Amino acid sequence: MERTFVMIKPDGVQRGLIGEIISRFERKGLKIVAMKMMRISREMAEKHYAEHREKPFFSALVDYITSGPVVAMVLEGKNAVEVVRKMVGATNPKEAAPGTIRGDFGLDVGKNVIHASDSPESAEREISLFFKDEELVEW
Amino acid sequence: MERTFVMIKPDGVQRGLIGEIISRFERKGLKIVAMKMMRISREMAEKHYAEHREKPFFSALVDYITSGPVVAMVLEGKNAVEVVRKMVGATNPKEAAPGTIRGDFGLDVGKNVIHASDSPESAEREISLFFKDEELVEW
Amino acid sequence: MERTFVMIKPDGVQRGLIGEIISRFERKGLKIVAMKMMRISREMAEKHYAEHREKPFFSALVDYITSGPVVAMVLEGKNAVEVVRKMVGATNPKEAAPGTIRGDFGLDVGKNVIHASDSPESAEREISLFFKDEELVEW
Amino acid sequence: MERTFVMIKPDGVQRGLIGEIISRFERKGLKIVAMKMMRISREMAEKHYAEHREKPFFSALVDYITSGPVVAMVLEGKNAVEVVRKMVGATNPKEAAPGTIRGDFGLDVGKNVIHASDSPESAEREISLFFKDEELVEW
Amino acid sequence: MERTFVMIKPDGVQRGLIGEIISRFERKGLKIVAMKMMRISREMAEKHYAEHREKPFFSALVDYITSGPVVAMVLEGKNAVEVVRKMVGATNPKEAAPGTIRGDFGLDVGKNVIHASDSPESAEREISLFFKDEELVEW
Amino acid sequence: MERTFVMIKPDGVQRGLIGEIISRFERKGLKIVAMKMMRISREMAEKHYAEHREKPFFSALVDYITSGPVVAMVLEGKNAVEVVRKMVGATNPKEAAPGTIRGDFGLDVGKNVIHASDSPESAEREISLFFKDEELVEW
Repeated sequence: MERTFVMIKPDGVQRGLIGEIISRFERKGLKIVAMKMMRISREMAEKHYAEHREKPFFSALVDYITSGPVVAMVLEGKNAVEVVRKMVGATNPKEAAPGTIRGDFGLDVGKNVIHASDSPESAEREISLFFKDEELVEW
Repeated sequence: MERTFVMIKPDGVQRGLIGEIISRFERKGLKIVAMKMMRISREMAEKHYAEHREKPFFSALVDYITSGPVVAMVLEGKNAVEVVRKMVGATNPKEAAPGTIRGDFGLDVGKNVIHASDSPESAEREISLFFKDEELVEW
Repeated sequence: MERTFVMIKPDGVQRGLIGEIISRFERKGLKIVAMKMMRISREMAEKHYAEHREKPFFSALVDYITSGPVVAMVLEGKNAVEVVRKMVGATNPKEAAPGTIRGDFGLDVGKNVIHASDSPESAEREISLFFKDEELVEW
Repeated sequence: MERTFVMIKPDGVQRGLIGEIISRFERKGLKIVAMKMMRISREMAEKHYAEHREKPFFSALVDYITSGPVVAMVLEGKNAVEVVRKMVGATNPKEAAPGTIRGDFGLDVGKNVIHASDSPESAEREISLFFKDEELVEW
Repeated sequence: MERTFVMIKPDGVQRGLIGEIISRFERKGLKIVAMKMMRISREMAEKHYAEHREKPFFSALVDYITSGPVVAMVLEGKNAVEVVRKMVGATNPKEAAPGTIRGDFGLDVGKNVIHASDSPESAEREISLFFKDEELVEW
Repeated sequence: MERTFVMIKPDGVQRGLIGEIISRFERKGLKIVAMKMMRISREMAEKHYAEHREKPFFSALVDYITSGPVVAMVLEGKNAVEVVRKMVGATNPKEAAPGTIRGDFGLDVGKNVIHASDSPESAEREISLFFKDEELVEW
């Protein structure tokens, strides 16, 4: 079944939003089939955000993303990738609608609480980057 | 700070209670320093419960906890072991006070949603069982 | 399973507490097997409280419960009668523990939001009073 | 005053969402003037969904709608029909905005948690189908 | 940093929504730097709604706004004025999206729960009208 | 009715708990008759705690309460002083029952989120200290 990748970023964790975010996914009827708290290495950060590497905000981005623990997770359901990205809302929380996670919880565009894969191909890449294969459980 | 061990049991996971349980801890000021979803081997359940081997329905206790994915976690905070034990409440959810996780959520002693270490020495044993040291995160 | 009887009183209805009360039961794993909104006739209130006829302010007790629409329901689950009685709490909401429905919501003994059967024999009597057998649903 | 019909469908009930949905209506300032849990007969199901009878999903639709208890209710307020349909969100939960009931709680298009009348004329028909006249209370 | 003015109107207060509304702001990451419950004089009401004074609903508007206590507050954050007005939703709660405050809590256009400055210039004027300068705290 | 005094402490404010605390009071049927955010002078803290002057770490108690903005309020309702004291719970949040504000939220005795008057004579003293009579509102 369709799967997507989510990460609750260091601001989300630091501000005590792990449970609220997870509850929104659960209530939506999505299955968590992998999850863990981790500390992302600078290498893994640069690899993950490779696309932004020539941007003037790149090191600030990697300092933020590596500045404390995150929660990484894999979520399974009908239309998972698309549905979780509507749930999460526009990248810039100032433009994200109320009812979305970024709309209800974010203010800055950089520290925007959470990440969700933007496409099925990004989900495969993102899952493989953050999880060993055995960290995936089935239920 | 003190650390303690918590496990959200297969029933807690299956009933969609992971976020609600976690928000209770976050709202309490507790810090998640390690967390993952996993599937506990019969072998590992048997070790966790080794003191129950010669008691009634030992193999049922192990069935309950190996029957689906659990969320294992480590929580840090002032008085954690005792605070967490009070928040989870009595083993039997009918006797657990309202306001506890087992009072508010649990069905019966077997389907009681969650476990938490009962002593600091239990916590040390239970954390070593479930987590390599590298899966712990300082924040 | 055990069944018990609950009534959300006119104050509970008027103050917009029906969902919150019901979510507490659902989160507890309780099954609603019958439910309706109704307006209790003085005659029927008098029967429900017949054991209070010779006590002080009998007619005030009946006023409280006939003064608006109530939600009547039947809940099924392990230990229901006792679990439900503990979740509703002490008759007097000032003495009801925080975490109970009456502790968290009730104003005074008359305006105490909710009733629940106090014994399995009370439950049987109170269910027969309020519901024909056809309004019960097996799920 | 304006009235509309709502039904929480068997998935909504089975998943323990009755209280959350009712609370959203209460908080919105709408009055519940009738409500009950019922089991919908196959006859009543076919009558209600008559419009879809030549569609290849028709019997699946009626099997689902009759597969467990629902909650039927009548809701009263300024613009009730239109307001409750915005609250409920697009039929296909994948297209329903976050903050709506279907957006926060549904995934499938068939099992989409809840139903609300789509027009004032549909409300009259739907109310008359599901409720006897005496099941309507005023407050 | 950017600041905006909010008032929870007498309907919001009377209906017990102060905490829910404040929590939405807190969760959003906005700072409350002034707040208080007050009773707005008819003079202050007319001054504040001066723009509507030749409208046939003007005295009804001032009777409502002065009919019980309000909560006035000042909120600070990145894009505060714009962000709080998206949060609050369209003036007419019937057109306000679910997830907004007016969308989740209002029905009438006059009694629409809450007010937020519509522009930075309106915020300065509104702050100065309702707060003495010393009622502003910094943190 | 009885009135009592509550203060949300700097930690409660800083941790974003003002709404959650207030909703607990509103859901209980308590009426806020005065409220403001303020910064307490050392002088005024010293008066509030004057009975603690000759006890250990007096100056630490005053540090905790002058270290940021607090929300001061007055609450009115049947049994308010006692009901509010039970809802806040034991001074020490580790001993406070789950379901109380200090049980559910407090870190330790110093960082215990909130204060409430312990007697009607304390309430009268504490209300006069914190509020001129004009800041009280009849509703």
